[PDB]
Amino acid sequence: FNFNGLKGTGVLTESNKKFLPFQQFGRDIADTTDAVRDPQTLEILDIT
Amino acid sequence: NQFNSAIGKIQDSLSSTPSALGKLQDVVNHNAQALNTLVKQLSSKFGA
Ligand SMILES: *[C@@H]1O[C@H](CO)[C@@H](O)[C@H](O)[C@H]1NC(C)=O
Repeated sequence: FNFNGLKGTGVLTESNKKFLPFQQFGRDIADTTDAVRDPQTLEILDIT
Repeated sequence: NQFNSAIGKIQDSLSSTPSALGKLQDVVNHNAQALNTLVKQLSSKFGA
C-alpha cells in the first residue's frame, strides 16, 4: 500500500474508530501508523 | 482437632489482601515490564 505518502505492507480492513475532522491518521504505542483516512472515500481503515 | 483448625485457618491468611504471593507476582511483573520497554523504545530518533 501507499496511502498518501506512507508505504509498506499490511491488510486493510474496516474500522470502528472515530476521527475528528482535523484528526487524520492514528498512531500506536511504538509510534507507527496503524489507521488512516482513505483520501477519496473518507473511510477509516486498520493496517495490520 | 488442632491439626484441623490450623489447616482451616491457612486459607483465611492466604486470602488476606496483603502481598502473600508477591514472590510469584514479581515474575509476571518483570517479564511484562521488560517486553513493554522493548516495544516502547522502538520510537526513538537516536540522532536521526
Ligand atoms: C472524488 O473526490 C470526492 C471528494 O474529494 C469524492 O466525493 C468522490 O467520490 C471522488 N470521486 C471518485 C473517487 O471517483
